[PDB]
Amino acid sequence: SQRADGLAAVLAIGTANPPNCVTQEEIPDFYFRVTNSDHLTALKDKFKRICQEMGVQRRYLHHTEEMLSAHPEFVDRDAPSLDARLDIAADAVPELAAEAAKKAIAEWGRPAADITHLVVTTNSGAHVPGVDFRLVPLLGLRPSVRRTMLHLNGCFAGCAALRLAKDLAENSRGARVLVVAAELTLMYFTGPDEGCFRTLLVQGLFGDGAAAVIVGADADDVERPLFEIVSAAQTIIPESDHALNMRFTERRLDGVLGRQVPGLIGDNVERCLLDMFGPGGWNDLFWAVHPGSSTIMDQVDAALGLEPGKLAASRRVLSDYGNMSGATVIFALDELRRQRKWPELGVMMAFGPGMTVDAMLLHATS
Amino acid sequence: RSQRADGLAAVLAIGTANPPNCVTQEEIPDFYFRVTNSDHLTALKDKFKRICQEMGVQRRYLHHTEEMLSAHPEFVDRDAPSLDARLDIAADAVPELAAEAAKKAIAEWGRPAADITHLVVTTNSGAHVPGVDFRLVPLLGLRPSVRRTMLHLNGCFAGCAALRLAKDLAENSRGARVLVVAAELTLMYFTGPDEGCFRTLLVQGLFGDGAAAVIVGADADDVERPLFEIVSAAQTIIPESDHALNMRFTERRLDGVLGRQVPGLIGDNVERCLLDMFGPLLGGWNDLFWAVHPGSSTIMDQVDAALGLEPGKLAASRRVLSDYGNMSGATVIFALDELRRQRKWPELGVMMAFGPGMTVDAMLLHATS
Repeated sequence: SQRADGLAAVLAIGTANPPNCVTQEEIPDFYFRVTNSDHLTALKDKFKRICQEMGVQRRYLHHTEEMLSAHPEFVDRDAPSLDARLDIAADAVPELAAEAAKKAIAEWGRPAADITHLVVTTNSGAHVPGVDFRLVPLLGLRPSVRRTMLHLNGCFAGCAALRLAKDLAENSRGARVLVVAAELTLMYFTGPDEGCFRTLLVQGLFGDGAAAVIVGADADDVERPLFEIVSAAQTIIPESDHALNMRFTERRLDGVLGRQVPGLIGDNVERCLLDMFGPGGWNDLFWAVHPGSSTIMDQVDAALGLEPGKLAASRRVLSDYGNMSGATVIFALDELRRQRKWPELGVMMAFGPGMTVDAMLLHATS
Repeated sequence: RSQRADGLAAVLAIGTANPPNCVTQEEIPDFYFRVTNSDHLTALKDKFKRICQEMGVQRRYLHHTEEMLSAHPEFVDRDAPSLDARLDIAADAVPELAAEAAKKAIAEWGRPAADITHLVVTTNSGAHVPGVDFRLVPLLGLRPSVRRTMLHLNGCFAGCAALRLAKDLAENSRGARVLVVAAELTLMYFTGPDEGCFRTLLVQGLFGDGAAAVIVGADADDVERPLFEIVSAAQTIIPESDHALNMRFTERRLDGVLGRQVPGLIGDNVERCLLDMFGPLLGGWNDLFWAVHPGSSTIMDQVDAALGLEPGKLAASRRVLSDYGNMSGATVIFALDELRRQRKWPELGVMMAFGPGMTVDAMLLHATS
C-alpha cells in the first residue's frame, strides 16, 4: 500500500439537532408536567434554582409530550423500559447523525462516496449492525468503507473518536474519515425522586445533538483544512472512577454524577495537559473544551488562568444546546471557527468517566 | 508530523483464556434442560440433541455454573427483566478474564506492560464507562496515559475490526505497541427453551466463553518475534442481508436473530467480498493460509466450497470451533493462534470474520520466519 505524508487535519464540521426546542426558563414546568409531579412543589423548586445556575439557555429534544404519553414506562422510575428506549434510538440516531454528516460533507466539498473510513460514537444505542452500518445507505457511503462502532464511551467520546481518525487518515494516502458523535437524552429520561439530585442535574444540563467531522491529511486544493491534529493523547485522573459512572440498566441509561467532579478536573487539568503534551502561558493557546457545566468551565478557567474569551465558544455551545455528551466538544470547535472569522496552537479536550481526559493539540491554518 | 513506524504492524504475541468450567457437547443437553426446568420437554430436548451433535463443537467453557444459575432464577425466565444482573456479573468477570489473556500475551511478547502505548478492547459482554479497557489499567500495570479504545457490542466480527484499528495505531507511531483484547461471556444470552423460536437452542449448542489478546507493533526489536505482518485490513458489506443476522441489548438479555440464510449468504458472497476488499493487492485461494471465524461447521463448509479450499486450510479454524465453540469476536484470534501452532508454508494468508450487516472484516497477512 501507501501512506499519507502530513498531519491529519479537520476539513469540515457539521452539526444538527432535534426540531423540538425547550428554553431553560420553560424546562421546569415541562419536566414536572410530563412526569406527573406538579404536586411536588418543593422538589420542583429545588429544580428551578438548579437550572438557573447550569449555564444553559435552551436544549433540543427528540422526545416530546406526545412521545412520553405514548410511553408511561419511561416515567415509572422503577419499571423496565430500555427496549422502548432503544427502539426509538435505533431509528432516531441514524437520522440525526446523517443530517449532521451531510452538513459536514457539504462544507467539505466531495461526495459521501469519497469517504474511506467511518468512526461513529454514541451512548444512545446498542445494536449490531449499529449506526455506523445504517449510515451507509442513509449517506451513500461505499460498501467497503472501513467502520468502527463505539457504543457508550461517555462524555469524552468525541475526542476519543477524533483520536482514531488521526491515525486512520495519516496511515493511508488519500484516506478521508467521517467522524460522527450523536446523543439522545431520552436514554436517561425518567421521573424525579425526592432524593436523587442526579436526575435533576441531567434533566437541566443535557441536550440532544449530533456532530460531524471530516478528517484527512494532504488536503487537496479544493479542500479547506481548518485544523491540524498535531498530537492526540489521553490520560487518567488518579482514584476518581467513583465520581463518574455510566451503565445500561433495565430501567434506562443510569450512572453517577459526583459532586467532586468539577473539583477533580479543576485540581488535575493542568497536570493532565503537561503529561500529555509537556514538550508562554495557557492563554497563548486557543480552546475547545467539553463544557461539563459553567462550574466545570469555571474550574478550567481558574486552574489555567484563562482570559474569559478563551472558553467563550465552549460556554456558548453549552448555553445554546446544553450538554450533548461526546458531540458537545465538536460543536465547540465549530463555534470556535465561526467566531474566529488569533493563536495558532490550541487544545481540544473532554473529560468523562475514569476520570478520563482525552485531548488533542491542534494547529489552526488559513 | 511526528515519527511513524517503517514496516507493517505485526503480531508479536497471542494469548487466550477461558472460564474454568468446561462442558462437553454430550453434556450440554442434560445440563441445559436441567437448569432451565424444561427436562419434561422430552421432544424438544431430542431436537436440541441432534442439533448439538452437528454444530462442530465437542466442548465449551462457561463462566455461568449451575450454582450461579440457581442464584439467578431470573435468567431462565424468558419473560423477566434481568439485563442488570447479567451486566453486573460481566462488569467483574470480563476484565478478570481479559487480564488473564492479555497477561499470557504480554508474557509471550517478552516486554513490560509499561511499553504498551495503546489499548483496544472489544466485547458484547459489557456496557459501562469506565469500561473493560479502563479496568485493565490497574490489573495490568499499564501506564495511565495509555491510549484506550473501548468497542462495546460489535458482534462476531469484532476481533478483526479491533485488529484493523491496531494496524494503524501501531504503524502511525514509531515504537507503538498495541494490546488488542476481545472477550465473550455467553451468560448474556442465557435463557430457557422456547417453542416459537429455536434461536436459543442454536446459541446454546454453539457459543462458549473466552478471551484473546494480541500485541501489535511495527519495527520489531531484535528481542521480539514477529509472527504475522498485517499487510492490509479491510471490511465490506453483503447486500440485502441485514435481516438474517442482528443483535441488541434488551431488558431480558442480549437478544437478536440468526437466520437460516446466514451460511448461504457467506458461501455465495465471500469470494466477491475478498476480491473487492483486497482486489489489486491480490491461481487460487488454496495458496493462501487461513484463520477464519468459525460461525459453525456449515459455515466452514460454505467457505471451503466457495473458495475451493482443501480440508487442511480451515483445520485450525474448525479445531477452535471444536475445542471452544463460537466465542464471538475472540474466536478468529484463537484460530490464528491455533494456525501458528499447527505450523510448528504459504507466506500470504487471510484472517477473516463475519457478523451482522452482513459484515466481512478481514486482513491479508504475511507469515514471517
